[PDB]
Amino acid sequence: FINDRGIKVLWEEAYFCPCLNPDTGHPRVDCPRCHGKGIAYLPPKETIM
Amino acid sequence: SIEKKEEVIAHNEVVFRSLTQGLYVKEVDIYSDVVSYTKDVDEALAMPNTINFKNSRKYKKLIMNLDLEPLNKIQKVIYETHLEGL
Amino acid sequence: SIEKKEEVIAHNEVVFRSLTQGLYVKEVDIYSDVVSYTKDVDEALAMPNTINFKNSRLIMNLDLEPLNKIQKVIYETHLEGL
Amino acid sequence: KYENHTVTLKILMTLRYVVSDILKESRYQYTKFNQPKSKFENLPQKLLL
Amino acid sequence: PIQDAKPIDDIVDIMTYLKNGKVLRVKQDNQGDILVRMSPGKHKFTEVSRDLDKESFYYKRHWVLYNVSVNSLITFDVYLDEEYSETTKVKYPKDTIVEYTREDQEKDVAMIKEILTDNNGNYFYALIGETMLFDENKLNKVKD
Amino acid sequence: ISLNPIQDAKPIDDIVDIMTYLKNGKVLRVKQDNQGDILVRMSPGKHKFTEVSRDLDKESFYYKRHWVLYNVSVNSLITFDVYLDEEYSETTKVKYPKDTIVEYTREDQEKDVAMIKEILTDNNGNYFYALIGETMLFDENKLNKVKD
Amino acid sequence: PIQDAKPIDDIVDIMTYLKNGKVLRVKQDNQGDILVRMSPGKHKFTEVSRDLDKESFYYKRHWVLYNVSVNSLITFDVYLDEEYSETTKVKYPKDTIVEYTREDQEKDVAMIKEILTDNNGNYFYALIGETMLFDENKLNKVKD
Ligand SMILES: [Zn+2]
Repeated sequence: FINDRGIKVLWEEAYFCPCLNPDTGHPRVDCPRCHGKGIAYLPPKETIM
Repeated sequence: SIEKKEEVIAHNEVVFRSLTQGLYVKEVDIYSDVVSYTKDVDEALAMPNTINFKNSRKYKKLIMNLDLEPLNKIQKVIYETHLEGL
Repeated sequence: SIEKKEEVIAHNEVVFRSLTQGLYVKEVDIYSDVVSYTKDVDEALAMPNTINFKNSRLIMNLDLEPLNKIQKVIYETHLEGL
Repeated sequence: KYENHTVTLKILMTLRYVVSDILKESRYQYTKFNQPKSKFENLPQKLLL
Repeated sequence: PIQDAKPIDDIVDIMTYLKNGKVLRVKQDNQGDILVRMSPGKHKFTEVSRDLDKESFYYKRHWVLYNVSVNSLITFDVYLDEEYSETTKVKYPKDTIVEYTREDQEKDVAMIKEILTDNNGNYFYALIGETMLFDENKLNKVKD
Repeated sequence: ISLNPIQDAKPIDDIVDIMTYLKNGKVLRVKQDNQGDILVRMSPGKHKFTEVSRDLDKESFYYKRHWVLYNVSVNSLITFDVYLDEEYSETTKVKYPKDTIVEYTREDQEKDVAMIKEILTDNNGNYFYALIGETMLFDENKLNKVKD
Repeated sequence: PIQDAKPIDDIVDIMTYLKNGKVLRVKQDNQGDILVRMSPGKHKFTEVSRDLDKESFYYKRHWVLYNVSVNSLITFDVYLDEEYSETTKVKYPKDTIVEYTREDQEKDVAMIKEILTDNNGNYFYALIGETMLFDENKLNKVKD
């Protein structure tokens, strides 16, 4: 039923990037893992939703 | 020996001259017909003609007038660098 | 045509260029010997081209081509007929 | 004749709307029945004007 | 005589001129005149502009896409823009309905198709379904 | 022992010829990417306008094609490949049409690339392909089409 | 000649190299090149890295898990990363479609498979389904 009604979508989990500055507790402006956002992401997974 | 040349436009407006009188317009009435004339480019009536102001409406009845000769006035500054050896 | 024109000379100065690299002088040491070079013609280290300055110190370095530099800025207006 | 007068009118004008927000934007369906292959189609949006 | 109008008859010619890229001018009934064009570059598509006046240092034509229909082209009058004359200064234009008295002093309605003039500006009209000329005074405009 | 060559339907590329056929009144057939495959005709008689129909078949005595007015667009003709009805037909829906470039297996166990230049079918319906650089004809199962 | 490419044919060898732990380099179509690896330690699982450049004091490769499919490995080109040369400077790479004239001055399409060069940099190409060499000028790139 879920596969029948859903739409194909890519799913990637989230995790805090190591680039977070230990003292201010806030991230670097530009690094490959996260492009300014304070959160990184894992490799995509395919799913229907 | 000219080394670098740059050209810059300060102003770009339209000035109207009367073919017969040879004067420039300075003022117009409610109907946009001429109220006054002046023989001075610096004091003449002007329509802005930078890129954003093209295709205006305020002076349609003026432009169509055959006695008037529109003129495109442009003011420029150019910078020329030189080298003259030792 | 031209309705009004005037030419004014903003600056007259002497600029230093290396004879080997061809790079102009950007920064110098305590005795005006070069420490940095730059390719820029205009950012190059420059000094007024006046006789008094010469007597007040070209003098210092050998890989040195002391060049003169002049700037012309021109104000002009046109009435382009139809 | 009406140089110095107050004129009052009743008028009819054509109806006009602009989009302020989009509500229930995208609705989807993988239509497959009686098709050579699966197809994606966008169902009606709802607009708040 | 005056040659202010040079209407195109065949749409094939219109398309040929469009392939050449020359701008067109298409008339409308109780509506603004329009210009039409073929886009340059890789993708070829029809463009339109509501700007009629000539390109100038103070006036630049604005072009946009549109899904023009051949039905308008095949029906409405079409001209080369640069060759078009804005107006022909006569009392009754062509295709204008007038009432005239025939040769036997009997009155009939007609529409006008002619452009003739002397060198002073005196104009004459020849009516559809008629041969001889009719003056500005003889003809009478037929009210809608 | 085979049927004569069968021709592919040539898409008309230039607008001028398409209008010329349309002015003469010869029927066109347009494929729309989104909606459908349609016929286009300019109306008979003096009342001239463009007409569209979806009755995609030869005008049989028992199959009357029906027309309705539509404001066909120039851009529609340009972007969408168009055919003449007299050619586009079920008579040939060949998998690899003429001028198609394919990869074919050679006798030396090497896969070379060649273009189809002639097409004919045997009485059993198998399509024989003539390829550039080759003399004999080739079979559909032997071939491979490389896309992109 | 030049040996810039040493493609692996058998996946069994690829797995064997993976068991040895050497990094791989897998090509993609209209997409970024990727590196693949087997994880060390107790648990053995495939890892990937989007970092192509060599490990350095200023550059460290980033590895993460992934459920790689054998279908990509068996189909796509694979190389040992350290042995790979970034490019071979020729006009038409291998497996590039070109149009050439055959010996009887008849024109045919072909794809390229050869790498030969003198010591000056002059390159020659041998076409699939062909034997003799073809120059950079003789071949013509076939547009998509
Ligand atoms: Zn980060």
